[PDB]
Amino acid sequence: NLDRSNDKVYENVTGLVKAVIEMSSKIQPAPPEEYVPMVKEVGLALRTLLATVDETIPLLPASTHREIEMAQKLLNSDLGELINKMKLAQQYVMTSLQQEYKKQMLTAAHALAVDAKNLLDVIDQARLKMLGQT
Amino acid sequence: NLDRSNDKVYENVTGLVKAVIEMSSKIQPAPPEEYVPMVKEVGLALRTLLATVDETIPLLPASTHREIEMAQKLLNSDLGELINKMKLAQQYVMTSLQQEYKKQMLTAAHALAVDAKNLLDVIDQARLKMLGQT
Amino acid sequence: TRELDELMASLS
Amino acid sequence: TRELDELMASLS
Repeated sequence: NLDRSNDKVYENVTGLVKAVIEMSSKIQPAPPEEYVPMVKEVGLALRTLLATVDETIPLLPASTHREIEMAQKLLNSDLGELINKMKLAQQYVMTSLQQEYKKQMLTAAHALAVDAKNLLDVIDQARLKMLGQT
Repeated sequence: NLDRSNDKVYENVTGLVKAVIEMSSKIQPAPPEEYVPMVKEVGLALRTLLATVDETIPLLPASTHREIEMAQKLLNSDLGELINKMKLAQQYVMTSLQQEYKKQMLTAAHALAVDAKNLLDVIDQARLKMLGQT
Repeated sequence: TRELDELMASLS
Repeated sequence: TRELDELMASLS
């Protein structure tokens, strides 16, 4: 029934609940079934990054195209490994093997963020070359 | 140096990193020291909710002011208990007691969300009375 | 309250 | 990159 369009009480209660839920999801480890969507999000954000990079390559010196092309390939690879460990981890849910598969998951994810940051670094250095820094 | 104002590569890499970090914070349990800010957020959102409710009471039948006033008092109370268990949990960080104190934390937090939802319910029922539902 | 209940149901 | 490093430092 009720219209919540400018129902601040309803808004502020949704906010308090959301905050209790971020707090609890962060204190707690997630049920393997609840991390497919999370890995899905990671996948999207990477797919978007790679598209953007694809459209930046042409404006940067050819002298650099390959180093960047390699940094891209490695990111796709890391998502490879991360999807792997994720499936293994769903497989062993509730067993004595579940823990070691979360850890190989975090390691794969962490490697992806480190290699994404390295991608920024190669691309900024190519940007600094076209712009002509001393 | 570089201006990131419309640097989409930098934007998309921050996004991929943020997503890896939400995924990892959610798979993993948080270091007791990292949940003060989280409980702080919960506190703010509740303080805002209670302010909004304070400003809605006068427009709803006096016949209901007290039930709502009690639901407010209980929310403040639950934040009471939640801050307690949080401090206890920081206290016992790395000990054999740390776990049981996270659980009493999640229980307190969860009780707060349930009692916040009940606050919406009392207030919607008071709204349905002023508006004149059949 | 259907979206708020997606949330209330998230705490089980 | 100081805000991005608050993040890179969050993964330790």
